[PDB]
Amino acid sequence: PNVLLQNLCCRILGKGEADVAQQFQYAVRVIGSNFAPTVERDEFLVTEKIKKEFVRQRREADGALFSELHRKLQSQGVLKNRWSILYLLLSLS
Amino acid sequence: SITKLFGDLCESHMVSKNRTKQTLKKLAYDTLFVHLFQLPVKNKIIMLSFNLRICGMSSEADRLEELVEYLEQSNGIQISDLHAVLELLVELSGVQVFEADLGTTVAYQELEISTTIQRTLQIM
Amino acid sequence: LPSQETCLVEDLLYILIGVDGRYISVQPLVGRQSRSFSVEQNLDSSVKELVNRILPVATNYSTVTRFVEENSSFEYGQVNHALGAAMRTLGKEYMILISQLEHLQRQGLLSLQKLWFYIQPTLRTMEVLASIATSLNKGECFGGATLSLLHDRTFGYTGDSQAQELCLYLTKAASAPYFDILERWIYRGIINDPYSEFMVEEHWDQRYTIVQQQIPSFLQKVADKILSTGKYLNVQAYVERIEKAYNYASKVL
Amino acid sequence: KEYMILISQLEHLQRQGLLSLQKLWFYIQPTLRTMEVLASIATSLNKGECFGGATLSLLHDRTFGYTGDSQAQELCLYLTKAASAPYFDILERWIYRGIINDPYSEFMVEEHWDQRYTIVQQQIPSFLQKVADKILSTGKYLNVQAYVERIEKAYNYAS
Amino acid sequence: MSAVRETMDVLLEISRLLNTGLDMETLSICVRLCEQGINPEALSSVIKELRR
Amino acid sequence: ETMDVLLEISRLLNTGLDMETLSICVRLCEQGINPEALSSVIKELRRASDTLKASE
Amino acid sequence: ETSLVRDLLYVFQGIDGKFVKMCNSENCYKVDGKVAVSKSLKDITSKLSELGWLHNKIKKYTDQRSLDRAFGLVGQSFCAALHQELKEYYRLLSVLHSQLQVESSLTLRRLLVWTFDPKIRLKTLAALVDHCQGRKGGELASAVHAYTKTGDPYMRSLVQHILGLVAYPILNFLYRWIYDGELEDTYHEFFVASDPVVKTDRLWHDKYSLRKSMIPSFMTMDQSRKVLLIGKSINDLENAFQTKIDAAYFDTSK
Amino acid sequence: ETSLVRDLLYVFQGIDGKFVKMCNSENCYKVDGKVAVSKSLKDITSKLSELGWLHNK
Repeated sequence: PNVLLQNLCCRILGKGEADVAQQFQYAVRVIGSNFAPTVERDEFLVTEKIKKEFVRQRREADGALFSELHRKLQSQGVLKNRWSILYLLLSLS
Repeated sequence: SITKLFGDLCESHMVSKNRTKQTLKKLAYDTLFVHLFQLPVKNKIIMLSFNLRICGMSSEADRLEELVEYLEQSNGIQISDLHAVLELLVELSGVQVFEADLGTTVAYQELEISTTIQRTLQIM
Repeated sequence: LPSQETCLVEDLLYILIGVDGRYISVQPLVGRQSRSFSVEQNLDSSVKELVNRILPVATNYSTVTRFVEENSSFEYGQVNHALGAAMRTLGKEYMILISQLEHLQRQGLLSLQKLWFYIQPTLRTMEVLASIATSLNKGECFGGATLSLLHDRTFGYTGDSQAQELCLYLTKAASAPYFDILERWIYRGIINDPYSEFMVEEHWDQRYTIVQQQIPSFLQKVADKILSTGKYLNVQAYVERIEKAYNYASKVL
Repeated sequence: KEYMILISQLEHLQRQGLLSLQKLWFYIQPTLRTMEVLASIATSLNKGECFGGATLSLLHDRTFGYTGDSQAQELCLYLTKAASAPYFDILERWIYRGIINDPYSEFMVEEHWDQRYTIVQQQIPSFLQKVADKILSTGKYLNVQAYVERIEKAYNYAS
Repeated sequence: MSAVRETMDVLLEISRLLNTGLDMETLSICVRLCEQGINPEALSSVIKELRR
Repeated sequence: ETMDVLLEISRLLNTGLDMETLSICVRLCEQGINPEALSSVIKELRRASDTLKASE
Repeated sequence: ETSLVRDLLYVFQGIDGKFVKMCNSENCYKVDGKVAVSKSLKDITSKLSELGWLHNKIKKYTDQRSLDRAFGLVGQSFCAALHQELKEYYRLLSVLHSQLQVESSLTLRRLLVWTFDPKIRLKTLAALVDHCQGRKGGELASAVHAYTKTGDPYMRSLVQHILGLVAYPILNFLYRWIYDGELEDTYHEFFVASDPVVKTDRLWHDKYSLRKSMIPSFMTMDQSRKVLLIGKSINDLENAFQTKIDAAYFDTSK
Repeated sequence: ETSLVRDLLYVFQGIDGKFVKMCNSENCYKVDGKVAVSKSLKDITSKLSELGWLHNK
């Protein structure tokens, strides 16, 4: 936890330590007081939000393509907690 | 003086006798020598404060950060390696809201009554 | 004998909630808010005396809890309301104590003696509030008459540390409504009180003259400071929040 | 207290078949040596008429007399230092600070510069009479094993 | 090890389509936070600030 | 000022320091004794100190 | 056996038990009315109100305590400290009860030794309430200091605690009166009576007359009279409190 | 017995549970059925009745 989140500041900001310190403070505060998910767990709802996003933008081909990509992610059987990963990538589109 | 301050340090943890003061001074010097032979504080402190926050001591995480900031805007009146002092403290670190607090208070007294009894049970 | 104590922990628990017990009967017989508790018969006087010393505890509970529900039921919009809020939050930790000791009664092991120990902390907290509430029924205090009563108790209960805590909290939490009714009187010269939450009597320099019954928690000399604030507005360190109003009074003159 | 817990240690055992006449007498034996010397100590203090330093002077003669037997030696060592830990503190503020008060005549020097520096013989010292003078006169100029060096290093400070 | 490489490739493809502007390094960190049971809502907010 | 302030921080971090000892440690830092060494030194001295107390 | 252990526990916990203590009206031991009678009875009875007299004496003081204050502020502050050491006393009874019922150990000699450390404690706290009929400190303050003047570090600890809490109105009244000359006593929580000689346009005369009659042992007659002079000018440790009032005399002067 | 504990959850949700209840001037009525439980939990469940009467306001 403590290390990974600091790593996040460091790669984005492109600065080492004692440069990212204040930013660290915001990040720590904001992650810690809301640590655990505040939504009911459900892979399907997040997926649907990603495909509607494709349709709304009229990128139909990519919306179908996406469906193939999510099955590939799921199939490998390595990453669990998948909804949160997907969720994040959708919020930042 | 460093040689004196190490004897004040051993003597402070006890607040025959004379022999013991020297035995314990020798240990302080020794550890220092062994240790020699073989990230900024500010960040280390935030990381301790993260660990408080997830445990639901939001008020305390603010308070630890506020105070650490306060010292940095002053320069201390008898401090002068404030980073190292804070650093030493770091290395030595470590409804239903009201029923959680009460439940702990009651459960801690419950633990005590039982430890005195078992101890008396042990002498017999 | 050890088993005869056991249904009297359970019986006692409904008495602390306030409801009717199973061998301890609940009785109003006093015009004050307190309720009398009588234990019925026993065939062992050992348990008779044990039950009796726990009964002065729900006595001091029932004083304060009845008082605040008489205030919400028959409505008040007063500073004595905000006192009744202040006593209500101390009543929150009390009724959750009744549940924690009722949790260990399903994992039963509780004596009447082992159990008394935990009752002894919360006897302190309720005895102080009960003695503020009984003095307010005889007084029939409203407004500033309640604020100064409470000031009288911060003097007397300093030297028992744990009694100071409660009476300080009531005076501060009752002042924080009262001195805000002051700042809204600095900002707009006309106030509406739903009964009386402030001294000023409402119907030249404007007649904002006061009854000699309602004043701050302090004596009259700091009162004098805010009386001349409104005469001029027509033109500790908690009494220097009165000083910032009167300093603003010289500049508006 | 440490006697009576040994009494409880045997009562636990006495609700089983074990202890009989001389089963207990091995518990009675370190304690016998312990209490017989404390009692021959207590006869002489009370009925001797001994209070203040005069008591210390008796306990001092016990350390001498009880070198034979290690268990005997450990008790009067422990009693003679447990009897001095109030009485040393009163002399310490006299030789360190320069304040004394005696309400029961706790130390030898009883006030009343032209205040007196009495060395009394109802509180005769455990230590030499000569080295008690050195206590006395540290306090003279502050008043308006190695426990004798504590006074001498007090004494060089004052004069 | 190999499945862990293949899986990251899938995720990079999920990233390109949505225009996140997360690199191979930024995505891998995000995943790791995500796997420890952090709320994505909070996580997205922090990221936006870090790009400022 | 700084010392009252530090004594609160020490307590929030639950470290094991009282006011008297902290004061001695501060003078050690200013004499250029490494934090890592000084933390080592506190731990060893305490362990021995407590072992001696249980014997008394 | 075990019944007569139960019977003595209640005397510690309160007053009487299964049989009442009183032949006449006095609290000396208890009636012979036990189910088992031996000649070991004569000592289980003398080990049943050995400290029972001394429990109910403090508990009954605390029963009478219920003023919002009147005839001395200090008197009832003393009685609060005694309600706290009562409190601790009850925890040593809850471990007896915990061994004497289902949640040897039913022996009555084990608990004797476990009340025997408390037999030097709660007994001299009963000696201290009979020594303090004072109600303005400096009889109470002169009491708790006088039991650190006799030996025994098991009663030296109990009375050195109290000294700091009898003291707690006396120094809280003090500090305010060095600095401003604030007054917040009606019953007098200090050793100097508050305005006995009404304020008039002064020559720098006494507006306070001191009682030499009650004085702390952490002050004196001449130190009492000094601090009255600090009060005019604005208009634990047992000899180190008299030092720092003289540095208040020195701070108002310069 | 434990059925009675369930029955009150539904007085918050509605006005009515397992037993037929009604609101008059104030308060969801209580039947605790057969005697087999203490005459003193019905008082507990009266404090809780005003919240079913207050829900329906």
